[PDB]
Amino acid sequence: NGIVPDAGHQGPDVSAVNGGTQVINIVTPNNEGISHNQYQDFNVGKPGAVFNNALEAGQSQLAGHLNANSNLNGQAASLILNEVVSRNPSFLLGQSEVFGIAAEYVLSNPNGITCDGCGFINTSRSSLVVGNPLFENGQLKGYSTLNNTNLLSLGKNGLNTTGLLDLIAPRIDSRGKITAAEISAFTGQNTFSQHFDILSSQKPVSALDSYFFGSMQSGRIRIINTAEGSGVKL
Amino acid sequence: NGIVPDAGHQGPDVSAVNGGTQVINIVTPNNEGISHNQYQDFNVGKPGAVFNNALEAGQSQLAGHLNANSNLNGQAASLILNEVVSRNPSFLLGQSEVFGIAAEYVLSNPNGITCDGCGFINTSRSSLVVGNPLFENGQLKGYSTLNNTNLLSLGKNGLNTTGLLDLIAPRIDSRGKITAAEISAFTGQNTFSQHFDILSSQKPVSALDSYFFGSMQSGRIRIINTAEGSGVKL
Repeated sequence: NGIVPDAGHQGPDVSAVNGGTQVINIVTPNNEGISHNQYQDFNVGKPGAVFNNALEAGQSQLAGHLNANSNLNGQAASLILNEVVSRNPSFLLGQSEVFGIAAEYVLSNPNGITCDGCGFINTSRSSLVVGNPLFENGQLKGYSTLNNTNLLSLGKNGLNTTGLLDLIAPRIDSRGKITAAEISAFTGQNTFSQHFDILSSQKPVSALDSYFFGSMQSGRIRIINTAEGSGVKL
Repeated sequence: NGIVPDAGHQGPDVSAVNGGTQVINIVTPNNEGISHNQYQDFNVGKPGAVFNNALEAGQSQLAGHLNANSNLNGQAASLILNEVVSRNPSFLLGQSEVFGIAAEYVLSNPNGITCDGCGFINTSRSSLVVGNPLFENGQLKGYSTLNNTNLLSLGKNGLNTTGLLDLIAPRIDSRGKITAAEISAFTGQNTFSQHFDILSSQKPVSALDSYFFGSMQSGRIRIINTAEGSGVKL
C-alpha cells in the first residue's frame, strides 16, 4: 500500500485491483478545477497507479475497466494536486496514469521525492515539487521550496512522459534518462506562482548543488538555479 | 598571428602590441550598427584580442592605451560580427575584449569553433556560431547551421563572461566550466533570426549528439536540440 490518504476531507479514496495497481478516486475539484488530494504516504510501485479523472466509464491502461469517478460530480479536474502532509518522503518506481480527462499533475512532498523508472500517462504537464503548496483563502497561490534542503532524486531507470515536465526542488540529483516534451528544472530556495514563475528567492545557509548525469531526451530544456554561488554540474 | 583579415572591404585592420595581444580595428558599422568583419583566420591565443569599438581614446584591459577606432566614423558598433570565410576552424584560448562601447559579439565559423580557457570582456551578449550568417540585400537576416555536422567544442579550461552567452552549432561537446549571465545552447541543423529565434529545422542524415560535461555557473540555462532522435547527454 504505497499510497495512504489523509483521514480528512481532502483524502481521496484509494484501493487496488488484482496485481497491485493502485486506483485513486481523487477528491472533488474546487471551483478552479483543482483536485487537492492530501496523503500520509505517496509512493508508486512498479504496478503503477491510476488517478480516476473520468466522467464516463472506460478502459484504463494500467487497471482495466473503471467507472466514472463519483467524487467529481460531473466536473473533471484541470489539476490533480497530490500533497504529502506528513514527514514521509516519496518513491516513484512506476507509471502514474490519469484515467479519463487529461489533466495537469503535481506531486508535492517537502521531505523528498525519488523517481526511478517512473512515468506519467495522459498528463499535459507533470510537476515534481520537493516543497509545499501555498494556499490563501482556500485558493492555490503557488509553491515554496524556502528553508528546505531536501532532494529530488532521479535514478538510473529514468523518467518518461509525453507531456511537459517540471522538476522543482532545493537540489536535484539525476542519474538516468529523462524523456519529456519539455523539461524545466528550477533549483534553489524559492517561492513560485501556480505556473512556476519564480516570485522570490533566498540564499541558502549552505551550498545547494545539483547534479545532472544521463541523457535528456527533450527538444527544450531549461535549468534555473537561484542559489547564488551553487552550481549545476553536467 | 592568429587573426588574419580577409583582403576585401570587410577585412578589419589587425595588428599587435608588445607581448602578442592582437588589436583589431573593426570595420565601419553599417546603418543597422553592424560591424561585419570577414577573416581568413580567426584564433585568439592566451595573450588575448582587443576589438576596438571606441569613440574616444582610453585604456584597454588587455592592450594598454588605444586611440579611438578611426574606422567607426563616430558611430560605435551595436554588433561586432566576426565571420570566418575560409575553411579554417577557430581556436579561442584567451580573452576577447571589446574596448570602448559595450556591444554584442558574434563569431561565426562553419568549420568549427573550439574554446579552451576563452572569455569575453565588455560584451552584453557573446555568441559562438558553428554556421554562417545569412544576408539579404546587404542586411543581416540571421544564421544557418543547415547541412553542417561540425562541432562547437569547449575544453577543460572552460569559458567565462559576465554577459549573456549563446552556443549555436550542429553539435556541442563541452568538458569545462561555463560561466555566464545566461547560457543558451541551440543544437541541430537550423536557420535562425538575428536574435537566434529558430525559424526552421531539418533532420540530419546521421545522428548529431551533444555532450555537456562540467559545471554551468549560470542562473539561467536553456538547451534546445532540434535533431529529432539525437539527444543531450549530461
